[PDB]
Amino acid sequence: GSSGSSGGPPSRRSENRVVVSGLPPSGSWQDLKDHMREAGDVCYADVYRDGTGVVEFVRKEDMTYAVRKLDNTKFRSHEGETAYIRVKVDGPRSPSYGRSRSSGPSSG
Repeated sequence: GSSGSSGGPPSRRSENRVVVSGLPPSGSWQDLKDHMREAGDVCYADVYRDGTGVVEFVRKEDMTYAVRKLDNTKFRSHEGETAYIRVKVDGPRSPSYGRSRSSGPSSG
């Protein structure tokens, strides 16, 4: 247990939700989801008016794959506008660790 904080978003008990960034001002969920399909099948789609979005792949397989192949690619909206978007597995970013006290024994 590397500590944790809750009390806001419902995100819990899940494990197939990725975050989308770099979305165009005309890009809509309806379209965004059409781009995540490449991975497999979409279960949930939603975009915000901040160039960001979120997709939930019914099969974790499609998720891990999307973040590999469908990550940092040029996404095109139904309007014909293109824009590079980034995809990643929702959750804690960057690895965690610590010690508090310097560790340096004699022998190895």
